Formats: sequence, C-alpha cells, structure tokens
Amino acid sequence: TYTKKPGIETVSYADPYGEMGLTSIKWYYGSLILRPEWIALFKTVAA
Amino acid sequence: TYTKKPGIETVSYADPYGEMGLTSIKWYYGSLILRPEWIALFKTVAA
Amino acid sequence: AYSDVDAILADGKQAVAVKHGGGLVVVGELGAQVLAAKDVSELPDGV
Amino acid sequence: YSDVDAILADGKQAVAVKHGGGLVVVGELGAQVLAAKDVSELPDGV
Amino acid sequence: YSDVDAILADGKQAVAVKHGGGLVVVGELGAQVLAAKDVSELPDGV
Repeated sequence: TYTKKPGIETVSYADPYGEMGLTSIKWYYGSLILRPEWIALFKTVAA
Repeated sequence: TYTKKPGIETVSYADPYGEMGLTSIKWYYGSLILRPEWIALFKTVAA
Repeated sequence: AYSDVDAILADGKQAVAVKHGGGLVVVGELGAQVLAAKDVSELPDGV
Repeated sequence: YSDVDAILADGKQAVAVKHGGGLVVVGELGAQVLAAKDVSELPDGV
Repeated sequence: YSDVDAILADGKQAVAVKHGGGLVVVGELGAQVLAAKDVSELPDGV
C-alpha cells in the first residue's frame, strides 16, 4: 500500500498547488498446483 | 549525483504504483588556453 | 476558451501536464486518435 | 492495446496525464503532426 | 533539433514522457489538432 496525502509532498511541476492524492495496491500471483490429480471438477447445467 | 530509489519516494501520477528508479550525474566544465603557443602537437601515422 | 480546468474535464477533453515551456495542453479524443497512428492507414476518417 | 508493454513493443510511446484520468499514447506519425508550426511541416499523408 | 533549448527558442513546446520513456515536442499547429472533438474543430490546414 502506497499512499501520498495531498500536500507539499506531491507538488511537482504538474500540480504546483498539491491538490491531488493517490493510492496503490500491489500483489503477486500464486497457485502452484502441487497435485492436479487430487483436484476434481464436475460440470452441469442449472435450472 | 541524485538518486530516486524505487518505492514510496517515486510515487506520483505518472507511476502511482511507484516502480521506476532514477539516478543522474551533473557537472559544469570549462577551459581556457592562456598560451596556445605553449601547447604543441605532432601528427603521424601508426603501424 | 475554457475558463477553468473543470471546463475541459466537464466537456470531456483531456489535459496533459506540460514540462519546460508553456503551461498545459488539452487533449481531444480525435487528437488522441491522430496521435495514435503508425501509418497513414491508421489516421482517423477526417485526415 | 491490452497491457502497457504492447505500446512499447509496437514502438508506440505513452505519456502520463495530470489533469483528468487517461494515458495518451504517441506514435511516430503522431510526432511530426504534433511538432507543427504551420501548414508547411506535416507528413505528406496529412 | 539538437538540444532542448532549441525547442523553446523556436517556440515549440516540449512535454515529458514518463510511462514509456522519451520526450516529444508539441508545436502550435499540433496543439489545435490535439484539441478536436470532431471534424469541425481541426485547424483549417487539416
């Protein structure tokens, strides 16, 4: 989580008044299927 | 020399996730040949 | 003709922050389409 | 264009936008039309 | 152009490209073509 409150910390040339503030959330993937044979799936149609 | 290491410090509207890095070197150079008659140069061809 | 920044956003035009000289440039989506063209085939219908 | 790298891979260049959301992409034809003083200097396709 | 000072000396404006990387120069006639909702508001030349 990266958060930049609107103020002097976020002025730059773009916003020389510092009226903007951002947020970010970064993560990664996973799901190393150790034994695919154990995982079982059935398909069907609903009503 | 300046260095904007990736992370929170490089968080902005351009990269809200803050993944870029930066490093710059700046300097001033100048020279003046007071006595060009003292500077001597010979030209030749090599083997 | 846009008096305030909100006018550009309310009208739907985009506004790119400007470095060096000048203060701001306003993006029209046709200009964006014109901007995003590799070959004369990819230009919009206008040009 | 799905992801950002597709812009770079295709040779397109993309700028960041402050006033309002968006990411405008620039092309090589988009370059010279942008850099135009008057009617003289634009690509012949224009 | 050789150096960025020549951009402003000519009167052309230059913007900063961050998402991909580079620097594109915007001219006056380029500004008009950039701000166009439809065919009517391009400059007369185009």
